[PDB]
Amino acid sequence: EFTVSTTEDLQRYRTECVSSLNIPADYVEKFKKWEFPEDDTTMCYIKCVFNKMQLFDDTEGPLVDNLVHQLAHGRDAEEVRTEVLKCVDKNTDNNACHWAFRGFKCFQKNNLSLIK
Ligand SMILES: [Cl-]
Repeated sequence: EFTVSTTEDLQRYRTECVSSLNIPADYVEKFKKWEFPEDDTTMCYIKCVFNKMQLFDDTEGPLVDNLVHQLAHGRDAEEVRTEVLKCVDKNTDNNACHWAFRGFKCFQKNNLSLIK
C-alpha cells in the first residue's frame, strides 16, 4: 500500500542516500540549492531518492499511479496523470540511474515538485 511522502520523509531519504552512496560534500551543497549535474553521482542519487519514495523501480521504471498521488499537490488527478505519462519512457539505454534522472528532468520541466 503506497502512501504519499511528507517533507520529513523526503529529508530523511536524501540523508540516507547521501550516506549510502557516499555523496561528496560539494554535491550535497549543489543538491541543497537544487543544482543537479548530469553525471552518474547525481543520477544514482536521484534514483536512490525515487526508490525510497516508491516512485521508481529499477526494472519496471516510473511507478505512474504513485507519482500521480505524490506530485498532484491539489491539482486534477487526470491532468497530473497525463503530464506524468508524457515523462514515462522505456529503459532505452539500459541504465536505471540514467532512467530515473530522465524522468526527474521531465517532471522539473513541467513544474511537478515532490513537495508543494
Ligand atoms: Cl530530490
